Amino acid sequence: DCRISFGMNGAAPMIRDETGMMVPFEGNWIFPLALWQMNTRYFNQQFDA
Amino acid sequence: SVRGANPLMFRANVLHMLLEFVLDNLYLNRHTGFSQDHTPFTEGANLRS
Amino acid sequence: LLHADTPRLVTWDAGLCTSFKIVPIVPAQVPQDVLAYTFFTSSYAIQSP
Amino acid sequence: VPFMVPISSDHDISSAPAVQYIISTEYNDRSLFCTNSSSPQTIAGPDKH
Amino acid sequence: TLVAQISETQYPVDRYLDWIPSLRASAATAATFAEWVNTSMKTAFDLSD
Repeated sequence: DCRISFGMNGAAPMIRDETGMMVPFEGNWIFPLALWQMNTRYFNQQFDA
Repeated sequence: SVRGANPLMFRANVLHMLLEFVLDNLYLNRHTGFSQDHTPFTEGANLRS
Repeated sequence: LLHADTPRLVTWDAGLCTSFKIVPIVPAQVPQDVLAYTFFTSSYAIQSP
Repeated sequence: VPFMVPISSDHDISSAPAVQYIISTEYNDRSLFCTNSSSPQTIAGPDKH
Repeated sequence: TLVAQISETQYPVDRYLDWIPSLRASAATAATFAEWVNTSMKTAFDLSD
């Protein structure tokens, strides 16, 4: 459950923690391969940049 | 009228309707076959085909 | 008396055991002026339940 | 000197990354007269009445 | 000895490659695996039956 929410009006987009916290696209994350596999297209689009 | 219906006949109709709702569902659920999930979306479950 | 039509008792169904279906009434608001299309799953050809 | 500046909007709009390289040392946007002059208010981006 | 290392069997064996990811083989999956473990042995010993 790593649902992502788009940033509105300038705010940064955010993904959901494992704890249930929405954090922004920066810092150090830990992804089990599976996650990417399940969302290859979406993640590639949202994160790459 | 073609767009109209007589209300005093409602119950009669509805009743018969339910009767067919049953008749049309009188089947035995047949078992087909499965295949293990080759992706990580599910923990290697057996998906029916 | 000598030979009455015999009812068809055993019948099989290999499909889904449901009689209700969810249908779309009014199409989604996509694309729109606020949420960028790159947000919606439908934009990535993801098949939804 | 080239500057890349955002288009002010008058309604909630999604958000997306932007990589910049040049900014000034002091205010220089005095040339700006008004944003969304025909709308009731500028919600995202530089607002100037 | 092998198959027991990709499925859940109660056969006592030292597992040295548990760090290499693997699903929990279903009968169907295990089977195809076996077929290779099978043919490989045959072609190695020049067996044709």
